[PDB]
Amino acid sequence: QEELKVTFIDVGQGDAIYLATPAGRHLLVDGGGRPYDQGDFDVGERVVVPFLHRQGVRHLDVVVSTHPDADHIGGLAAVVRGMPVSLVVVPPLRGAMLDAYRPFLAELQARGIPWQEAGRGDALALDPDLNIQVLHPGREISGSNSDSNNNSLVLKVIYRQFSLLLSADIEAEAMADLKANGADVRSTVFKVPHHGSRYGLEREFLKQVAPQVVVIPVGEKNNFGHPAPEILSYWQEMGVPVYRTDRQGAIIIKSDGERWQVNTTI
Repeated sequence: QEELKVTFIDVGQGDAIYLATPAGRHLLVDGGGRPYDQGDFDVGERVVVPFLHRQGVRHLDVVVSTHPDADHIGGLAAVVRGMPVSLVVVPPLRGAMLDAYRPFLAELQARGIPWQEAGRGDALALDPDLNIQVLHPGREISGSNSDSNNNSLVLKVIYRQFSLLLSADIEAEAMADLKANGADVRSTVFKVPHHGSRYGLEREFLKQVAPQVVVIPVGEKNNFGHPAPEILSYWQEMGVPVYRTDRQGAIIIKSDGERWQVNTTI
């Protein structure tokens, strides 16, 4: 019954979220995403794996690759090459999406690392005190299975009264679907999708999340103007503090399931 500790690693314009669970399990959600820095600097080798060593991690129980487009795998390649990984979770892979993932999945097979496709209604049993629910995407052969950002994996991490919604890169169309299907998205902490892009502004969905604080992993002087002013304005309208990795470095959230705290690096 150690506290849950979640670190949003400062990986620039990218997401990498390390969760140390109460029982002592190690979970990594993403590893920096698509290299907009042309990949010459591998954020996985240079930032993520060294971070995990500095936190004392020697193996990861679960690695989650949230995005169905394989050129978003990014630093996760370096993670599975740089330390033992017991399980990789990916979204439902279909069509050309599976195609592009095939080299990564072949490396997993060569390493003996099982992978699991996860979709709406699944859960990642890892720690008996943590409920890790997969809310999105569904598995239906539906319209635009190929709609990449909107079919990224959404996870809700629950420890008693504390919850964290890891929204990956979803946009307003996915948010409307989640709202329409009654997804239980109300959360203590909301990870804003796709670095605060304005295309994640779905007010009915965000009203239901009703977060106490939000976290934006986002890079300084990224090419997209992230986080969008419309997104920052929205959280101001709601009175919700915004934590950002570009301005504040790594963001650390700790909780015993009743009390929780957010701290920053810079």
